[PDB]
Amino acid sequence: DTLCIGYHANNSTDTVDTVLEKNVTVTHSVNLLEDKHNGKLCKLRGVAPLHLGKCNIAGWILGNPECESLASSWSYIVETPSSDNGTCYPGDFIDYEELREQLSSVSSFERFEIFPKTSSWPNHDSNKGVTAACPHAGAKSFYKNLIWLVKKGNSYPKLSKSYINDKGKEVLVLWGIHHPSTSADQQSLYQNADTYVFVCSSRYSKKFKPEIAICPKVRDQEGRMNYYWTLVEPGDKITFEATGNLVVPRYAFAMERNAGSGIIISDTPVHDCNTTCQTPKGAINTSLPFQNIHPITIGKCPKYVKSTKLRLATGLRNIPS
Amino acid sequence: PGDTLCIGYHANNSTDTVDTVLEKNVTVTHSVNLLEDKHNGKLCKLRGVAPLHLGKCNIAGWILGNPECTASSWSYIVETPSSDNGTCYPGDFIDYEELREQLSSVSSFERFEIFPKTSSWPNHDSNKGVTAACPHAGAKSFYKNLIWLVKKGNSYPKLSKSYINDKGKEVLVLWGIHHPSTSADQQSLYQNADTYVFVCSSRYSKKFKPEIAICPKVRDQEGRMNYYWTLVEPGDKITFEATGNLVVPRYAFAMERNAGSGIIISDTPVHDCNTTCQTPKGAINTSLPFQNIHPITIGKCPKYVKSTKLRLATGLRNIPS
Amino acid sequence: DTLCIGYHANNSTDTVDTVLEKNVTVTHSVNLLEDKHNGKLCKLRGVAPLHLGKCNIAGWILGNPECESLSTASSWSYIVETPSSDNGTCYPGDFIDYEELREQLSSVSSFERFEIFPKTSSWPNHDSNKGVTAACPHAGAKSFYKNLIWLVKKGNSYPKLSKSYINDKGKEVLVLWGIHHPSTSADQQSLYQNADTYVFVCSSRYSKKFKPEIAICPKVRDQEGRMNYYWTLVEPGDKITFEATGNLVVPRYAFAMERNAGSGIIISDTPVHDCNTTCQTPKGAINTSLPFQNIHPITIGKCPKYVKSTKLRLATGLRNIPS
Amino acid sequence: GLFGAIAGFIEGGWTGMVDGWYGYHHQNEQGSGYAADLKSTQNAIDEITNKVNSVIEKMNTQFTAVGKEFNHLEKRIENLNKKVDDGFLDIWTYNAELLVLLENERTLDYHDSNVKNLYEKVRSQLKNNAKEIGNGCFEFYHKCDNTCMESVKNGTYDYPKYSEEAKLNR
Amino acid sequence: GLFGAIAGFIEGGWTGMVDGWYGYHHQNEQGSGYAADLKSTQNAIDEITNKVNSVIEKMNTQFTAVGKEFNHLEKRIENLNKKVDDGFLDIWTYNAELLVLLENERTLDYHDSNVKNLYEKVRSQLKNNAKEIGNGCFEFYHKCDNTCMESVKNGTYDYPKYSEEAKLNR
Amino acid sequence: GLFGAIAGFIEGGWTGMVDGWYGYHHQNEQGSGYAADLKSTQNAIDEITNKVNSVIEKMNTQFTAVGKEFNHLEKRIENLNKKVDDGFLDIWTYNAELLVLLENERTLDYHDSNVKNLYEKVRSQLKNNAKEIGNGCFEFYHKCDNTCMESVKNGTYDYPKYSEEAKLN
Ligand SMILES: CC(=O)N[C@@H]1[C@@H](O)[C@H](O[C@@H]2O[C@H](CO)[C@H](O)[C@H](O[C@]3(C(=O)O)C[C@H](O)[C@@H](NC(C)=O)[C@H]([C@H](O)[C@H](O)CO)O3)[C@H]2O)[C@@H](CO)O[C@H]1O
Ligand SMILES: *[C@@H]1O[C@H](CO)[C@@H](O[C@@H]2O[C@H](CO)[C@@H](O)[C@H](O)[C@H]2NC(C)=O)[C@H](O)[C@H]1NC(C)=O
Ligand SMILES: *[C@@H]1O[C@H](CO)[C@@H](O[C@@H]2O[C@H](CO)[C@@H](O)[C@H](O)[C@H]2NC(C)=O)[C@H](O)[C@H]1NC(C)=O
Ligand SMILES: *[C@@H]1O[C@H](CO)[C@@H](O)[C@H](O)[C@H]1NC(C)=O
Ligand SMILES: *[C@@H]1O[C@H](CO)[C@@H](O)[C@H](O)[C@H]1NC(C)=O
Ligand SMILES: *[C@@H]1O[C@H](CO)[C@@H](O)[C@H](O)[C@H]1NC(C)=O
Repeated sequence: DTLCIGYHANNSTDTVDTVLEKNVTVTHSVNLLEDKHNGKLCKLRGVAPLHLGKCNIAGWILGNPECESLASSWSYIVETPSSDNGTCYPGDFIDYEELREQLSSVSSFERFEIFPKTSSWPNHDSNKGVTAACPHAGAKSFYKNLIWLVKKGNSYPKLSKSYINDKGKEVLVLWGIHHPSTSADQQSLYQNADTYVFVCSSRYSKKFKPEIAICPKVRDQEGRMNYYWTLVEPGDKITFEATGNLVVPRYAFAMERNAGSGIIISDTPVHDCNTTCQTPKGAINTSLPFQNIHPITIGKCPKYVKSTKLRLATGLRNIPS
Repeated sequence: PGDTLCIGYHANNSTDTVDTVLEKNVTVTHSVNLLEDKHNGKLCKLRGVAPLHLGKCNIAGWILGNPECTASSWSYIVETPSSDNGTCYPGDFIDYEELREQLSSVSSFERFEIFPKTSSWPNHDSNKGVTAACPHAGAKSFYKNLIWLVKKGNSYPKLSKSYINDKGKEVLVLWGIHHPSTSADQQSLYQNADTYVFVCSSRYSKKFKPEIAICPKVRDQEGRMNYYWTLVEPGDKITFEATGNLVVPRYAFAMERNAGSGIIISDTPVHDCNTTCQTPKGAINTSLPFQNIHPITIGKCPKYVKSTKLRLATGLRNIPS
Repeated sequence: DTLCIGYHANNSTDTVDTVLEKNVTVTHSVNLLEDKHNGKLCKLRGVAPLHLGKCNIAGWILGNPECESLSTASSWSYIVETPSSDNGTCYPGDFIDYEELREQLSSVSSFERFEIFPKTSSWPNHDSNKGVTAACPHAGAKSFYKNLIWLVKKGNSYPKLSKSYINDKGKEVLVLWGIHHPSTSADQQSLYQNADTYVFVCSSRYSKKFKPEIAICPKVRDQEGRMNYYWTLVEPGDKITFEATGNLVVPRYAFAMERNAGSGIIISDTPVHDCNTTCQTPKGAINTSLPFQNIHPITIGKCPKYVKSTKLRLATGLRNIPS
Repeated sequence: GLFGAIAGFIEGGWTGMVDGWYGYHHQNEQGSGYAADLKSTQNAIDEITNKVNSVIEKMNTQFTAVGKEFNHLEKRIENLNKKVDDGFLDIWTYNAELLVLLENERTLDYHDSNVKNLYEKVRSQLKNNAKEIGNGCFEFYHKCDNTCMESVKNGTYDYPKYSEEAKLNR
Repeated sequence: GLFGAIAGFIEGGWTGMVDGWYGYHHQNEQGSGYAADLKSTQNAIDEITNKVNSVIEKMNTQFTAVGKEFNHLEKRIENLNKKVDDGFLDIWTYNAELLVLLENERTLDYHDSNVKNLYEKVRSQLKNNAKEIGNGCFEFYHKCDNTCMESVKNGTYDYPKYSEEAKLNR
Repeated sequence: GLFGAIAGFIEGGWTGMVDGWYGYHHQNEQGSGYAADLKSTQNAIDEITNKVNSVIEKMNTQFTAVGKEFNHLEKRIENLNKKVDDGFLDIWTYNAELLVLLENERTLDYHDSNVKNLYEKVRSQLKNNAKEIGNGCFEFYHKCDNTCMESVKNGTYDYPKYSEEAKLN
């Protein structure tokens, strides 16, 4: 008569490493490394992203004619790696990264006409401000959100327009400063020759002088146009004053910025799915603590590691014999 | 019938529990907490040196000597969350966050009259430079550390003024540039109309020109005043030149900067206590490795964690039965 | 007749700590802490550093007369300045985005100096042969940066200048120039004739207008005037254009380069050697499989992690009980 | 292993014992076969589940974007950001790898401990009345029917009951 | 659990033994009572104290002012800074939580080991001069007065002295 | 120690046994001497070196240039950079220190375990034909020569072949 003490063994081939010995076959185990994703760009916090298609943020916020995309809210922004469509008229976009970052997630967004075109500029020409650098259906055109003002009937009066923010939230205001290639063009566009532009709120204040020189052609333009922006706080006023060279605001955006999100640049399609962790390669749906999909993630994510295998033993050494 | 000797372990009335990797809520006979969760609700000396407390003012107001606002050294700076505006005359304080950072902790700090008011400006008026934007006791006034020089008897000669740093330590120098709202104001203050200011040390060099414009009224000013600063190395010289629009240094500050600390913005009261770790909510006596009081700390602190309890078992499982 | 089961002991006095007990003598142990370096600056990833001698990055790149101008390898894995490197911007002024440039030059896989604007043929209407100064002395004589030319008026006029460079080099070209700010109006006229001047520099991406700022500043290397230095990278196929009516210190030599990723700048007297390393320290290179090191926090390469530990004795044998 | 039993003096495992992790193999008149000790098994199952859940659930991470965009004149800060990302990567990689190595050894010790404990629980009960024939087995010096076995497993083996018979077969 | 003594074959602890972690209860002709073993208790106290001080004192903290101030055009670097604080937050939270869970399990095992060793050290002395009656108790086959008891507690037990009397009561 | 052998019931070690970590000392009519157990010594060496190699090879770091240069007006980011380096310093210094303290304990316990399992291995062989005389020693209730003495060291000892001789002693 015998009584024996013993332990289980099964048909398992799963292997784990221990500190003392590598490749121990065990009866049961679990994976701690999430290595799957869904190859989709999905919603975050239930909120879809802003997909800009073939356009970049600059082209979209300025109103590049090529950028008639479609929301009042977004969790993050998506640009495609092949998104050229932005500053069609060449020049410097000041603090562009900062703006991109600050627009990365908004809880409320509203485009309004801050300086109505039909009524704001009686002493200036607001119809001839177009260029082949910014075509619309092959035709000369310009940013939809700004107006390139030029002299009217051989005169460019000193303009002075102020706007008071009665929106009850931050208003994003963008404008341009045009620099002709020649004194000849300066006179043709603005008459005056030696001009200035002044923008100031209660916070913001900067003076601009045209910088006239022949620069290397870009999209066939030897001239330059620099783009500027600011956020006018509720109740604050912003004032524009110019004697030439000012590319006035037409549309501005009232908004409530949301904590801080990010910008994904990927060809990965968007779908009607939901996630808590987003990767440029697809969403991660895991309860696991570690992940080796992508280091650049947005949301509440597992930690990125360069592990290929993170397998925890649960059972014991498998020795069927 | 036998005599007996039994081997056993301690139990007691202890209700302390701990978690282990294998089982939750295990009652143990003895334990210690690894998590510090208590603070003294006071702002104390760090390294035995008191913080600088700015009362109702902010660094700008304090350092410029705003009329509304004796420590030769401090370990950090405290501002209350509802501190008054430092700059009374509206404008931009250039590299403001940097200056704050660089003043966060100093040893040796001495305000001295760099350009004595009595003898420095024989050809300009150093009395009439007061303003409704910086009121004091029902009277127009101005910063105590600067002088708003204006023309004397319809003339504003070129001014040229230099200081050599013989303090044996860094000298902080602050000045202002005034940008009137109109040409009339320009001439009324400085006579000259087209002016410049130049400030250069061996390391610093900048030229300023007034940018006349009507900006939104702030404390009744449509004009603006920008504030600048630089740190003059020992033995170096700083020069000021101007034909108008220069708000000149009156008092400067000799200081030795420490590696630096930070600025605590809080209504928590300062007290004559000692600590090695300061929090905006209060000080913590660092013995333990971890701390859940506040992620923003100054000093030699325990690491911040999101933990509610880190109970370390010292004794054994408590089984009184 | 007895048989005993037992364990090893020896003469060793190696000691280790455990969570439970301190100074436990053991039979065998190993250190997990790398505390040795070789006391040399080595080739990283097979490539020598660029050692700047008595010059800093500014003096070297501008061609301070004391620096050795290429020469300079066509590649390097990092840069070494000595703590005593004295020769930089000999004519006093601001070097714009200097730290950015230093970082961007720290590691290069290709680097070639070439005469972007030949001294003799480029400036028919201006004087390209007088731009020297006591601030930048050489073999006991006034001199200047080798890679720039201080253009001055010819005879008694300074015609409007206009000159471009189109990048045919097949890779990024680093172009540097200066803007001179005389101490007085007298000097402005003495040098440039024109009293009110401007400089303009633009490419497809860069654009900046410069305006001379005449003032008498504190004397540095005998100069009350100032000279500010600027730079930009001209991508392949693009053109950079210079326009001036005075005050422009024109490029003479520029640099065709292919930059790598990271790397950094070591400032040290530690001798450079023909040794190879994967981890470099300002005080010597690290050669170790160990995961931790206490040599230096500032390292370049694939390095062990820096810790403040003094020893990290790992037990391999058992408690040593010779009794 | 640390406790000597598994892959030790108990050299191999029982595929036959499909009902649990640890158990017994009994043999006598009436029959024989494998039977897992459901008490120690379930206990071990609960405890290991808690282990696995601790490693997972103690990871509660902040909401973070990670990605940053810097221009051509922000190389230094672009590389600072890269150092942060890479520092976090080296830390979490080393930590995840070692956690698994270390805790895998612990888990194997744990199973070994559970078995050893079963084995000694039987040993302290039987004493004389049985032969410790090694390899994890005990040979009884007395007849041990089903309810006798069950008793040994249940920890209520009546030593005196079989004392007499036991001595005699010795 | 790991060593089988605590909450194992010795089912419960003793509120009556209030001067140590591990000790004995004796019962003889002269009387009965509790007595902590001072050797094993102090050694444990020393070692558990060393454990706590190690987890504490190995935390060399740098002087750091965590806080930073950024203006409205510095959100990218403000967010990098946030990423840094949040990265250390998750790293320290997870490791501290696991350190505690893991060291706690080790601490209990340590005590369980200490008790197990104490029991088997007595058992090795007494040999067959007493019977293991379970629950951590030995019942002597011979008379064991105070001095006899105290000699078992402090290792200086004289087995051959009671050999004769022992063999009788079996 | 955890397993109560090393510095436990086997009070001390043997300087005389130089060819291994664990082993035997025999003493019969013929002679005496020390002899390491090769199979248990080699496994421990296989496992300990694997433990050393694991702690080392799991550290596979990124190519990094740690240093940064910031000017006199970039103090904030310079201190941010400083907070990053110091944060990694504290994380790695702590982890390294505790890794060592904890694994050193485990290693010493590991040896303790190996010795105990070897002792209980031979006690499992000599069953009734020997007496545990303490301090890790067995005294044969019979007479054991060199050939027999090697049977116990290899796990081939023959109990029933001595059972009768020992029953009388
Ligand atoms: C062989 C020859 O002489 N060909 C010219 C041909 O170059 C010229 O085209 C004009 O070239 C000028 C440069 O000198 C500009 O590039 C003009 O482009 C536009 C533009 O599309 O951007 C035309 C546009 O209508 C203008 N918009 C406004 C609001 O004025 C702008 C604008 O003036 C500039 O961008 C400001 O710098 O320029 C381009 O038409 C044609 C046209 O006259 O004549 C040929 O003889
Ligand atoms: C001076 O201080 C006042 C507060 O005493 C500032 O008022 C705040 O303005 C900021 C935006 O600039 C808001 O974020 C706060 O909500 C305002 N406080 C409230 C509730 O009134 C004011 O901006 C400061 N003025 C100047 C000249 O800077
Ligand atoms: C390079 O640095 C050296 C010093 O290391 C400079 O040499 C000095 O130059 C001044 C000015 O002419 C002389 O008065 C000194 O006698 C020199 N000192 C030495 C050590 O010789 C030199 O000027 C620098 N050259 C450049 C172009 O920067
Ligand atoms: C404050 O504490 C520090 C040490 O922590 C000491 O140097 C200093 O003297 C103390 N001051 C007082 C008032 O105790
Ligand atoms: C690293 O060390 C090995 C010996 O451990 C030596 O042979 C080799 O040359 C060293 N490598 C370098 C490049 O320092
Ligand atoms: C198991 O033990 C319990 C007491 O713990 C007892 O009541 C029960 O009858 C036992 N079962 C068997 C089969 O002996």
